[PDB]
Amino acid sequence: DKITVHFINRDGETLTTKGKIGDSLLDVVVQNNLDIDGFGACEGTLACSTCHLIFEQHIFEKLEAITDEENDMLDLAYGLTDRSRLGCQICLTKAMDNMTVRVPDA
Ligand code: FES
Repeated sequence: DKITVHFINRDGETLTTKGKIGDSLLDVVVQNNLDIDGFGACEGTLACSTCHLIFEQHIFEKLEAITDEENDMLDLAYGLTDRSRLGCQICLTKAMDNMTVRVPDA
């Protein structure tokens, strides 16, 4: 029960990494050590916005609940639209199965 993911970069933008349904925090990327130019700016615990990165709106948009409370760190994550969503505290999912993550560039 594993799930694949795609990581966007700058050179060829189109990384990737195999994950497991139920992964832990600050996982996946690091799990493989993907480029992830930044690798958990804060180191997690919420503080940065370069963790989850852009998330297929078909995954994020599928959430009718988000406010100053939910955001916490987001708020106006330079680049955030309707797909990205800071996590660094969420386990993998079937939705992310073959998802393309893109850093907002910070
Ligand atoms: S690494 Fe900084 S909030 Fe996730």
